Amino acid sequence: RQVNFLG
Amino acid sequence: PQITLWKRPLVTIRIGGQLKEALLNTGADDTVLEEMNLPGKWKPKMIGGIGGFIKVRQYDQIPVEICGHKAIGTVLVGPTPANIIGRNLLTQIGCTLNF
Amino acid sequence: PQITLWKRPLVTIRIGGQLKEALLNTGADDTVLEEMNLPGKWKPKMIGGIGGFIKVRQYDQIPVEICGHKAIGTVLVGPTPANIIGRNLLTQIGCTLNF
Repeated sequence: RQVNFLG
Repeated sequence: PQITLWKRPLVTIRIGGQLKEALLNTGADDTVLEEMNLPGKWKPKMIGGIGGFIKVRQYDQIPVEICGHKAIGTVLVGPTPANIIGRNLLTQIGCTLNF
Repeated sequence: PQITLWKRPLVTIRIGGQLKEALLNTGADDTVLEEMNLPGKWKPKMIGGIGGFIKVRQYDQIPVEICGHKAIGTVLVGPTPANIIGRNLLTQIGCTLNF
């Protein structure tokens, strides 16, 4: 499943 | 409140006696925090994003205070590069996107 | 519109005359689309992913229409699980989080 954090 | 997106939408949350800074993340299905002992049983899970997957522990029915709002639900714990509040708890506090 | 979070906040975008579904992602600094060909110069870029940095192509000043709202800005292209609209373009279309 998708936790699309992105720094 | 209304939170604009010029900056990361970071907030301090509370679980029991513990404060964490966490990102309100509409792109995350789930809530994931690092460095958290939590009470009760947990099961291993793997969650994905840009770059691939990490292994986390899934704890259910955990209280999380978010801007004076009381959420209760699943909290994943593992080596996330950012503490994250996902849709599972954002829905409970009545959070929407508006434009 | 107002988009609630019981389901993934997926919307239709138009970019280069193509329609695509994309996720409105407040947890993303930048906009990252799945592999596709885009206009003109691009800079090789690295973005911090899970487990380390991922290679993307950076395209600047690209028009993107999001639910009929116009933005012109940086679009990254690379191995993402989903087309992601990040804060760089959410701010342009006036998107806020509200609760």
